[PDB]
Amino acid sequence: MRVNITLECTSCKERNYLTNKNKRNNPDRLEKQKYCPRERKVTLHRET
Amino acid sequence: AELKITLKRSVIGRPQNQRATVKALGLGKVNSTVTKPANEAIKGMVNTISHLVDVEE
Amino acid sequence: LVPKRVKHRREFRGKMRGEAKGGKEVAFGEWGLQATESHWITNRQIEAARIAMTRYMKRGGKVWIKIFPHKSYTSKAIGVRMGKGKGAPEGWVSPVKRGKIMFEIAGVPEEVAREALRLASHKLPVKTKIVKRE
Amino acid sequence: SNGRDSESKRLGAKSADGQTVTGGSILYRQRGTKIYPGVNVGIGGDDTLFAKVDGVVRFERKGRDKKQVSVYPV
RNA sequence: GUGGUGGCGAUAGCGAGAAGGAUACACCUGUUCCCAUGCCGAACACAGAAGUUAAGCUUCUUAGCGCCGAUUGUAGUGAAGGGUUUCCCUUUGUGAGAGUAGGACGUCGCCACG
RNA sequence: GCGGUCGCCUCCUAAAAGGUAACGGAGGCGCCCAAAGGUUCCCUCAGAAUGGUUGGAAAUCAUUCGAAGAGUGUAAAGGCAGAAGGGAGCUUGACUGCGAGACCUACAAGUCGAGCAGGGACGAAAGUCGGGCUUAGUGAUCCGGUGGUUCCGCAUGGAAGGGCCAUCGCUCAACGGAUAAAAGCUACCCUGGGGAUAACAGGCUUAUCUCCCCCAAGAGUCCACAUCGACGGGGAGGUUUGGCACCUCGAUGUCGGCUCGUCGCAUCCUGGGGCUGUAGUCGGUCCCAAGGGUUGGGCUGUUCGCCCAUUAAAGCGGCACGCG
RNA sequence: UGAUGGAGGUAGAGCACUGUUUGGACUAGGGGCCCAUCUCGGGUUACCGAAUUCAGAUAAACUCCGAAUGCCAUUCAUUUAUAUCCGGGAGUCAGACUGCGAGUGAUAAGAUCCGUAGUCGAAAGGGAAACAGCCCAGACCACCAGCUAAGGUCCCAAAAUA
Ligand SMILES: [K+]
Ligand SMILES: [K+]
Ligand SMILES: [K+]
Ligand SMILES: [K+]
Ligand SMILES: [K+]
Ligand SMILES: [K+]
Ligand SMILES: [K+]
Ligand SMILES: [K+]
Ligand SMILES: [K+]
Ligand SMILES: [K+]
Ligand SMILES: [K+]
Ligand SMILES: [K+]
Ligand SMILES: [K+]
Ligand SMILES: [K+]
Ligand SMILES: [K+]
Ligand SMILES: [K+]
Ligand SMILES: [K+]
Ligand SMILES: [K+]
Ligand SMILES: [K+]
Ligand SMILES: [K+]
Ligand SMILES: [K+]
Ligand SMILES: [Mg+2]
Ligand SMILES: [Mg+2]
Ligand SMILES: [Mg+2]
Ligand SMILES: [Mg+2]
Ligand SMILES: [Mg+2]
Ligand SMILES: [Mg+2]
Ligand SMILES: [Mg+2]
Ligand SMILES: [Mg+2]
Ligand SMILES: [Mg+2]
Ligand SMILES: [Mg+2]
Ligand SMILES: [Mg+2]
Ligand SMILES: [Mg+2]
Ligand SMILES: [Mg+2]
Ligand SMILES: [Mg+2]
Ligand SMILES: [Mg+2]
Ligand SMILES: [Mg+2]
Ligand SMILES: [Mg+2]
Ligand SMILES: [Mg+2]
Ligand SMILES: [Mg+2]
Ligand SMILES: [Mg+2]
Ligand SMILES: [Mg+2]
Ligand SMILES: [Mg+2]
Ligand SMILES: [Mg+2]
Ligand SMILES: [Mg+2]
Ligand SMILES: [Mg+2]
Ligand SMILES: [Mg+2]
Ligand SMILES: [Zn+2]
Repeated sequence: MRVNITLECTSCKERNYLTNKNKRNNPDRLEKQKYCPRERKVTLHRET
Repeated sequence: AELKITLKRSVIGRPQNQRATVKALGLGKVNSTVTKPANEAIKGMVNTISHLVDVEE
Repeated sequence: LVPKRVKHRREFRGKMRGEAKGGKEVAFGEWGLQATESHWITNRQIEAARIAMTRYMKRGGKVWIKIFPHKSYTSKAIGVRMGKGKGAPEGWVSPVKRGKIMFEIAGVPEEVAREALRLASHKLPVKTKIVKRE
Repeated sequence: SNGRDSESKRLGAKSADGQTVTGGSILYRQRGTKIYPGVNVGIGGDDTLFAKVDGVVRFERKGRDKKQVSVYPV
């Protein structure tokens, strides 16, 4: 089951990115180091 | 040197390219005559509509 | 004669123009039947000509059928209006263009060969003539 | 049941050999690299050949059996 | 001459045969070293210079294959016409593919050691 | 009408730019991947022969040949072996703000994009990276949900409620989406139009149909051709079953019968003739021949057809399937 | 219109790929026949025969190749006179046939659907007997003048009993 997901910056809680993932292949919340435009630096974003 | 070209055939029922060639040569009504230089371009136009015109030196 | 397999169930009727591309000379047999006109030839016509030729030859000698009915043609049943897709395949044909050597024969005297080819020609729909090997 | 077909994608050459084009002009639309990008030419994500800089378009042959597009500024 | 390194559509290739290592390149000896194999110092990496042109590589011969390929003719066809018009023919211009005559066992550069 | 179809991608049709229709010929899509993305490094396949425990055509291994005959998540086309294919390490550029200029295009959209800035991944560096070899994997607005926001806040401060930004809720698949919300009968029917469009007749076509031929394997005791003639081939006719939709829908009356006929000949009888597997009487087949003639009933609306009884014969067709 | 340079895979042709395919050679191998059966090893049909090879075909959805044309472009050349853009006003969205290239159809249709050029539509005049779409040719008018196109010249009926 592949679903659209939102990656939110952990630092400022800003829903910066939209992506998608297969729940079965990745049961746990995804986490990626992405650039947060609000904070203007690379931060850890975790699916919401 | 020179080419005296006379239109001996109607342009009705002819391809638009041939009609445009006649117009570019500057011929009008049937039997309309013009004189042009003997350039390669002019001779090419004459060859294109050879079946509609008669050419003299 | 029918192809074992076909890439496409249905096919264009096509167009025949000019001399045949190849096979305009007798290759295997001593004598051959050359088409002087272009026309479709059905597997039925090919078979009829072949049977006539063999029967007159008394199975003495060898016969080659140079042409093969690769193409298929469809049709629509009576009472079927135009449209609703192409018709179901009906028969098989070989587009034969003038100059094609449809049949060849060998291992028989000249008169027997000429008579056998004459019978085959009357079975076929194209005008033909006899051609000897070179 | 037949009767389906996609919209034509207007592929092919969009600039003539010997033509002057502004930088970034699309020169050739293609599926795959039917023609390769040459001098001052880039290839887009969908294989489209575009001019990097202003210049004259030239279609050369890349070796024995491959074509190529270059843009030569004047 | 050899080693690097490039340009030009293989006319630069392939096959076959032959000669050479002066240097050079090579095989070649090892795994202590950085480095490594989903096992193997075979590879890659490193150290070294006993032996050998055997192979690679360079040079040379070879038209067997591959490659290039004129001319002529023809198919097709633009244009103008004709015919008995699913097709065919004439004039004019263009003109292949194929088959061939032949060409070709490469050439044009730069660097270093000789 | 029934069946099929409706949006998007690929090929052929498509006539060597592009585009190009048909209820034309073929297939696919409504996803998938946390790597099957990025980068650095490295690697080259499918098959075949030969040899080899279980092991056999074919599991795994080795040598050789092997230029792609493999693979490329997923259809096809194009492309890729200087890889876009395969393996490993590290990573998240499957980045943010954009964007000269282009392609496509009625609009809405769609596509490509160097380059600039911010801050990064890989790599020594060059440099590559704004997803995947490319091209489908999608849906306008309205309305609503969620998060953010230095925006507004109906006297003022708040609030309520909005705006902006981000994103979610479409088989609105009839896929440019009528409405938040909808199936049928009409022969009780009615109106406005159309010969733009069917049924009758005409027209065109002649596949089918009727008729006539070609070849002659054969049947005919022998013997292709007295007679019949397979497998095939070629025509004529315009009476059949059809195809098209050209006149007529501000009306061209439809079957059968009756009355009246008239014409064609591919002749049912009568007339002339050739051949005969013609002894004779009968015939068979073919040729010429359209002058005349070619029936009365039972059944059925019938045409047709069967039957009864006759006749020299009980012809086949056209004439708006002649003639309201 | 010429010159020059390009993009592209059609006609044609070809078999280098993929399909379809014919004959020959050879045969892996499969077949039934007998011996040998532990069904084991032959010996067979010019038995059938894969793949290979030779020769020969074939293709809208094959291509080692590949035109003529058309197309794009050039501060180019000759001739010519339109092209853009901005705005006011429209009508058109039933087309027809003819020639050529295709599909559908039956290589039928005055059929249907495209591409392409012409004409009709919206075009009178001459020819084709009559005959929108074919051939010749574009009517501003007057003439009891002349020359020609297609097509014609024995009579209807102008012109050759050339
Ligand atoms: K015949
Ligand atoms: K070593
Ligand atoms: K050596
Ligand atoms: K060579
Ligand atoms: K990787
Ligand atoms: K709709
Ligand atoms: K009723
Ligand atoms: K009627
Ligand atoms: K007929
Ligand atoms: K006849
Ligand atoms: K007899
Ligand atoms: K009516
Ligand atoms: K008689
Ligand atoms: K009579
Ligand atoms: K009755
Ligand atoms: K009658
Ligand atoms: K009445
Ligand atoms: K082939
Ligand atoms: K083709
Ligand atoms: K205007
Ligand atoms: K047309
Ligand atoms: Mg397409
Ligand atoms: Mg992409
Ligand atoms: Mg040649
Ligand atoms: Mg074209
Ligand atoms: Mg095209
Ligand atoms: Mg990949
Ligand atoms: Mg207030
Ligand atoms: Mg719609
Ligand atoms: Mg009632
Ligand atoms: Mg009414
Ligand atoms: Mg009316
Ligand atoms: Mg009508
Ligand atoms: Mg009528
Ligand atoms: Mg119509
Ligand atoms: Mg009336
Ligand atoms: Mg008679
Ligand atoms: Mg009647
Ligand atoms: Mg009446
Ligand atoms: Mg062809
Ligand atoms: Mg029509
Ligand atoms: Mg009108
Ligand atoms: Mg007129
Ligand atoms: Mg009128
Ligand atoms: Mg005169
Ligand atoms: Mg007179
Ligand atoms: Mg005379
Ligand atoms: Zn943040």
